[PDB]
Amino acid sequence: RNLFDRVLHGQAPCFALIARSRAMIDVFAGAVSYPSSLAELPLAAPTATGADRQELLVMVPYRQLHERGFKTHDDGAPLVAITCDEHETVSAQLALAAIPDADTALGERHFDIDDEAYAEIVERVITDEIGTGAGSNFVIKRTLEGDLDDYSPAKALAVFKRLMRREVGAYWIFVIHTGERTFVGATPERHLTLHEGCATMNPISGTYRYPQSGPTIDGINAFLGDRKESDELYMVLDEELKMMARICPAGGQVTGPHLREMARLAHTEYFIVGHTEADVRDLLRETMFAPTVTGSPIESATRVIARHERAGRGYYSGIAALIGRDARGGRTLDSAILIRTAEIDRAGHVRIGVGSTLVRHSDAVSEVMETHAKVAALSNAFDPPALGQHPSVQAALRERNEGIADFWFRPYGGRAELSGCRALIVDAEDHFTAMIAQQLSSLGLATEVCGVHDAVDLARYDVVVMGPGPGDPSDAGDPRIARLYAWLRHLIDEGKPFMAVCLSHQILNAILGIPLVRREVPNQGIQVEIDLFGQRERVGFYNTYVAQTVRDEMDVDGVGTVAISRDPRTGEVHALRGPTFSSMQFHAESVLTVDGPRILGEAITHAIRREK
Amino acid sequence: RNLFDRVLHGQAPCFALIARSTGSAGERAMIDVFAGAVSYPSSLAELPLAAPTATGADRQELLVMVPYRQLHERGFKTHDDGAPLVAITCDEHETVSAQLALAAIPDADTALGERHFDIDDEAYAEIVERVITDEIGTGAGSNFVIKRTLEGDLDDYSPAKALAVFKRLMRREVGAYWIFVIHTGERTFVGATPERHLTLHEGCATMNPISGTYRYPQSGPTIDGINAFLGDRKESDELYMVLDEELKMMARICPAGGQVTGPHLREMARLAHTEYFIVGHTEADVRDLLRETMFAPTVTGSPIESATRVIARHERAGRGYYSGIAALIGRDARGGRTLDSAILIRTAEIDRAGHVRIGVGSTLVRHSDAVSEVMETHAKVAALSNAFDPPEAGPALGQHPSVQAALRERNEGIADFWFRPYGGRAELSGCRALIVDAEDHFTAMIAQQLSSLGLATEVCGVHDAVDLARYDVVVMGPGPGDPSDAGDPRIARLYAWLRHLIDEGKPFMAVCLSHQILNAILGIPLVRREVPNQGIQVEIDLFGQRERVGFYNTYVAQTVRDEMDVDGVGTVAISRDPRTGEVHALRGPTFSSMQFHAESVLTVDGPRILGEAITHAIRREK
Ligand SMILES: [Mg+2]
Ligand SMILES: [Mg+2]
Repeated sequence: RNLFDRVLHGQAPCFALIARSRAMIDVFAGAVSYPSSLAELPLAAPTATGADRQELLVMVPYRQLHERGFKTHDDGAPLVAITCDEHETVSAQLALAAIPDADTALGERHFDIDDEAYAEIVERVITDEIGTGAGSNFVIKRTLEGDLDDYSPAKALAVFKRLMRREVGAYWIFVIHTGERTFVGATPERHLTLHEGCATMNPISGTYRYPQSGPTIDGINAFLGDRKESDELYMVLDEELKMMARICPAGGQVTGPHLREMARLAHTEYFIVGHTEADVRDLLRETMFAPTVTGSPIESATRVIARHERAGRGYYSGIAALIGRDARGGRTLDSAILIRTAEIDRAGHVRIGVGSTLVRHSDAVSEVMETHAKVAALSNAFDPPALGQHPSVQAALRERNEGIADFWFRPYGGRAELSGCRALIVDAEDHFTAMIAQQLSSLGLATEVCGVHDAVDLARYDVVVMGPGPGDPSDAGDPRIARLYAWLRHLIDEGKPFMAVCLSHQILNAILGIPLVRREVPNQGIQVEIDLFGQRERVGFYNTYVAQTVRDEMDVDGVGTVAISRDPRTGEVHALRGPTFSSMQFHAESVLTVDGPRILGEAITHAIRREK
Repeated sequence: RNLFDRVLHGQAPCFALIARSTGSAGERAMIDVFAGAVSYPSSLAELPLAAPTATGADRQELLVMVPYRQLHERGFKTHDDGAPLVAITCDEHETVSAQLALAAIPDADTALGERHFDIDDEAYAEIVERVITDEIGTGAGSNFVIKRTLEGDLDDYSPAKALAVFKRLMRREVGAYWIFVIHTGERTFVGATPERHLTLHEGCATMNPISGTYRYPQSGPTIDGINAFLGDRKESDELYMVLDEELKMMARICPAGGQVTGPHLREMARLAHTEYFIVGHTEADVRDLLRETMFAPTVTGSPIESATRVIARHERAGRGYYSGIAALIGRDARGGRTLDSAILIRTAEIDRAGHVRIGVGSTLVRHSDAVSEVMETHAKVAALSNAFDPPEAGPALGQHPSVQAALRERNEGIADFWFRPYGGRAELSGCRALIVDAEDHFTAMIAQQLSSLGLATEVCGVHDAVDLARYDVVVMGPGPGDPSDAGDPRIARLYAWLRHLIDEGKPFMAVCLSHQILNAILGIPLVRREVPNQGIQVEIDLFGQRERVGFYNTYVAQTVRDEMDVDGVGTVAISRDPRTGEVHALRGPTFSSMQFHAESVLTVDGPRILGEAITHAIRREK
């Protein structure tokens, strides 16, 4: 059982998961202590083991600034040091799949200082501090607050998980649990890195708030052309250059700037690199805390912060530092600024600090909106933010079943005059015939299906049904179509009761001397209200060619008088009723036909009229 | 999870991963993982199927891929492209948790090279118009599907790459009936199909006619869009037609016929479909059921036999497995026949070469509009296509040339010094300077720049006690606060320093706060700027020379005078804004001062300007 599994099952009372820079997660565990100063951090003498090794994970709280002679609201937040007794790496994707989900909804979720209040403080800082020469820029914290129910670290694991899957452009994504306090966050900004004497800082400032609909090229350009935003960045550049001038004898060298893209916002940024050989404790002490989260000049910024924030800061604007050794015993520092981070206590009470760099041309409502944008990804990580399930859609779907065939919706189990009658169904290459058989069956007929070329004894049946099919009914050069002409001529001649459907209805019309025409707009898969021998019916059509006539009755040699149901406007024929037969252009069997079985029954009843 | 890891390391040459729909509401997704031997029967009659057996548990026997060509078993015409009936014996079968599996699947470049449709949009539209006019319009039938093929080439193709596409598909696509990758040795299938072909469980047969397509806007689906779609006559007719056609098929395989339920909206990642279900009862042999249901009308047309005729007339190419069936054949715990089958649409066939074929069509009806049907094919292929070539993989907003340019502009016309390599970067050459810090570490930046000019430097605090004989120039630093606030102990102390320097004739350069105090000492008035100059670059006239300099100040000295005589000092020259009287710099007999920060990243040519300040301050020294 690796360390990460032990962390997952609560076997590690003190641990850290840190996703830095397959993406890998660093997994740490060991002993907690709370030393009294940065001087007293438990660091051993130098040793090179032949590989990189982390020694201490340290959380520096805002109050630590006492070590620099600066005033803070002292809230007792300890300097935390966790000895990296164990350290493994696990694949980010694998880890996340192992992490169980959890309800991490924030209860009684609100800011300690609301928008109107925060806006008044912003204005005050601009007028009374920047406007009286206290400095050029300042960051004033406020705190998003909430309560997790049944809090345990597993819930922090769940938030870490969503953060990893949803947030982008972070420098560190992490969850650090010390025993009494849990930190979860996705910070964009390193505090200070140190590798082989090369120190790096990352002054970040300037913020583009993504619209709900997503970032745009126009939005970004307008931001990159905003004087306020540009000045903001140069100011923290300058401030961080002072810091680098202090810890690095030859000073810093700027590179950049870059656009850091995150999930809800984008930032502008520069990098500063320089050389230093100072002790890591000194470097930490002397860089408390980045100007991007305090202000400038720094000592005056702490004064200003104390004047306008009634509460202490906890770890907000503080540092999480990984202190370690390279293969050859050289000092290494990877540290990040504790912003975009939640502090959770044993009770489940969640504090998320957030501020903004206030400048002489800051607009207060924007800075308010900027704080919302900054907490947005973390906040979503706690409380993540259907068309089918919409009542308009549910309604429109239900409408599809109104005014179509009831039969086909009835349970295939439970669904006189004709009961007992034997029918033969002749298939013209369209399995609509199988549907015709089922419906005739439901009327009490016994039924049998065969093909057009098959040789059949026509004494075993009371009524013959001439089925539908593809093609042009005028096409006697199609052997199948010619074959159907033969069948119908034979049925008519013999006086055998029959019902012709669609293609065969058409053929019958030709045989009786009624013209066939092609419809310009075909009637292929359409339900139509028609007068069927004096009764409104709604029926399904699947035809392109149609019989056309001006006559409502026609007298035909070798047959007798045939009644014709037609459209009076167009002359299009829907059905024939002859002395010994009936026919339909439409498909009674179709889902598009209403009361198909009734209609077929009336068709059959009529066809067998001279029998009795 | 050993069958899966073996699949992962090349140790199952023939396998399938199939993510099926079964799973109860509040359960992890699971993936079925199969492996065994490939065979190629000559017919459905001859599928390698054993006599009935029961083990007390469900068991899969065969995974079968039925190609379009197989329609010859029904006497229907087909362009014969040799696509074989493929049967894979389910020798091994395990299930893995989808999330764990997917995490284990390595990513890969699966970009499709030389990506194109074999029949382009204009061409395809002409074929669509033709079918409507010449087929539907001459009584061949009511509706028809005509295939075209999205084509491309995977580089360095191996099945790992197929696993990668399957992975993204699992992550991105929704509303699929099966999401799968099937690898036979010689051919690989990857897809996300929405449509079962036929299921069979305890004699209960089910089909799922789907047709009608709402294409999601690039912006995302809307309620209005859906309603407009659900009210479209073309689309609702389309679905009723395909319903009728599947009812016929069910009437043939089920003695008592089929029973309709629905309709429903199936929501996918890029589109939504309307759908019905039909259920019924049958006891036919699975081979007979597969044979008689070749192939769904939703992907062929109607009437079926005429549809195959129409398809043959308008497609040059054979269909491969497009519109075919992927069938899991098996037994329930007590020996009854089991069938789970899916329609091979929204699927890629990859050959051993890496060449990829994705068949796609649309249901053509009398009121089809040809350009819409073109767009419909794009929407249908869109999820799969994205599984190969994701959108997020494309260039970042940040890499846009307007952004690259605006960032680059931030470095024009500011301090070159701070961008120069740190180690890196006559007349002041020997000179020793003392920098007095007034609570602003701009002093460390002044030190660096002075140093770069050849001065030796030392930084101290305002309250520190020093021997000034050890230095040639003193620099009186900047800091916070109001320069008129002589009741502030720090500010009082700056006044004392400057009085002392002036009185001693000791060369000095005053910066910002100290520049301001020096102005007070010389009798020049101090004011609060209405608009503060805190963090700003400004072009100024500095003793007759245009400079661009960085300001960090709120208060300023003001005067009408360009030069003034001051008692105990001498003649002081003043560089000021001629419009407002704001003082930027002083040049005295023994000193110089600046309101601005020469050392700032906002100042152009800072070191030069410092050098000139220093050069001037020391002008009486020898
Ligand atoms: Mg800002
Ligand atoms: Mg369609």
